[PDB]
Amino acid sequence: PVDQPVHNYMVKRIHKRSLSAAFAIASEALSLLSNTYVAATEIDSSLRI
Amino acid sequence: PVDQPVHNYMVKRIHKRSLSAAFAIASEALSLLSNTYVAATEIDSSLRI
Repeated sequence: PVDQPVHNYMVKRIHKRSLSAAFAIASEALSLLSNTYVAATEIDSSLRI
Repeated sequence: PVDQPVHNYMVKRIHKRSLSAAFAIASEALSLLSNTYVAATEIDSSLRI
Protein backbone atom coordinates (compact mmCIF):
# COMPACT_ATOMS: atom_id res chain seq x y z
CA PRO A 1 0.00 0.00 0.00
CA VAL A 2 2.52 2.62 -1.14
CA ASP A 3 1.34 3.21 -4.70
CA GLN A 4 -0.95 6.14 -5.52
CA PRO A 5 -1.92 7.64 -8.89
CA VAL A 6 -0.86 11.14 -9.89
CA HIS A 7 -2.33 13.47 -12.54
CA ASN A 8 -0.54 16.20 -14.48
CA TYR A 9 -2.00 19.66 -15.09
CA MET A 10 -0.08 21.66 -17.69
CA VAL A 11 -1.58 24.59 -19.59
CA LYS A 12 -0.57 26.13 -22.91
CA ARG A 13 -0.46 29.78 -23.95
CA ILE A 14 -2.41 30.77 -27.06
CA HIS A 15 0.09 33.27 -28.61
CA LYS A 16 -0.87 35.68 -31.41
CA ARG A 17 0.12 36.18 -35.06
CA SER A 18 -1.36 38.07 -38.00
CA LEU A 19 -0.92 38.40 -41.76
CA SER A 20 -0.94 41.65 -43.73
CA ALA A 21 -0.52 42.56 -47.39
CA ALA A 22 -0.82 45.56 -49.70
CA PHE A 23 -3.09 46.06 -52.70
CA ALA A 24 -3.13 49.08 -55.03
CA ILE A 25 -6.01 50.31 -57.21
CA ALA A 26 -5.53 52.98 -59.89
CA SER A 27 -7.55 56.14 -60.49
CA GLU A 28 -8.71 54.91 -63.90
CA ALA A 29 -9.43 51.58 -62.21
CA LEU A 30 -11.64 53.19 -59.56
CA SER A 31 -13.30 55.43 -62.16
CA LEU A 32 -14.36 52.56 -64.43
CA LEU A 33 -14.98 50.55 -61.25
CA SER A 34 -17.65 52.97 -60.01
CA ASN A 35 -19.86 52.61 -63.10
CA THR A 36 -19.83 48.80 -62.92
CA TYR A 37 -21.58 48.99 -59.55
CA VAL A 38 -24.51 50.53 -61.47
CA ALA A 39 -23.89 48.38 -64.56
CA ALA A 40 -26.70 48.74 -67.09
CA THR A 41 -27.12 49.18 -70.84
CA GLU A 42 -24.54 51.95 -70.37
CA ILE A 43 -20.94 51.30 -69.17
CA ASP A 44 -19.33 49.19 -71.91
CA SER A 45 -19.19 45.49 -71.10
CA SER A 46 -15.85 44.80 -72.81
CA LEU A 47 -13.91 47.38 -70.80
CA ARG A 48 -15.92 46.44 -67.70
CA ILE A 49 -14.93 42.77 -67.91
CA PRO B 1 3.69 49.71 -46.57
CA VAL B 2 6.72 49.11 -48.80
CA ASP B 3 5.34 46.15 -50.74
CA GLN B 4 4.29 46.66 -54.36
CA PRO B 5 3.76 44.07 -57.10
CA VAL B 6 5.69 44.08 -60.36
CA HIS B 7 4.84 42.46 -63.71
CA ASN B 8 7.27 41.27 -66.37
CA TYR B 9 6.79 41.79 -70.11
CA MET B 10 9.14 39.74 -72.28
CA VAL B 11 8.45 39.15 -75.97
CA LYS B 12 9.75 36.48 -78.33
CA ARG B 13 11.06 36.66 -81.89
CA ILE B 14 9.20 34.37 -84.30
CA HIS B 15 12.28 33.45 -86.43
CA LYS B 16 11.95 31.78 -89.85
CA ARG B 17 12.97 28.44 -91.38
CA SER B 18 11.90 26.24 -94.28
CA LEU B 19 12.63 22.84 -95.82
CA SER B 20 13.38 21.92 -99.43
CA ALA B 21 13.97 18.73 -101.40
CA ALA B 22 14.44 17.56 -104.98
CA PHE B 23 12.32 15.06 -106.90
CA ALA B 24 12.98 14.02 -110.50
CA ILE B 25 10.64 12.67 -113.20
CA ALA B 26 11.86 11.02 -116.40
CA SER B 27 10.63 11.87 -119.90
CA GLU B 28 9.06 8.43 -120.36
CA ALA B 29 7.56 8.74 -116.88
CA LEU B 30 5.90 12.12 -117.47
CA SER B 31 4.84 11.12 -120.99
CA LEU B 32 3.04 8.13 -119.52
CA LEU B 33 1.64 10.37 -116.76
CA SER B 34 0.03 12.50 -119.48
CA ASN B 35 -1.95 9.57 -120.88
CA THR B 36 -3.10 8.48 -117.41
CA TYR B 37 -4.89 11.83 -117.06
CA VAL B 38 -7.26 10.55 -119.78
CA ALA B 39 -7.28 6.97 -118.46
CA ALA B 40 -9.91 4.99 -120.34
CA THR B 41 -10.23 1.65 -122.14
CA GLU B 42 -6.93 2.73 -123.75
CA ILE B 43 -3.67 3.19 -121.75
CA ASP B 44 -2.93 -0.28 -120.34
CA SER B 45 -3.76 -0.85 -116.69
CA SER B 46 -0.71 -2.95 -115.74
CA LEU B 47 1.81 -0.38 -116.97
CA ARG B 48 -0.36 2.42 -115.53
CA ILE B 49 -0.35 0.87 -112.06
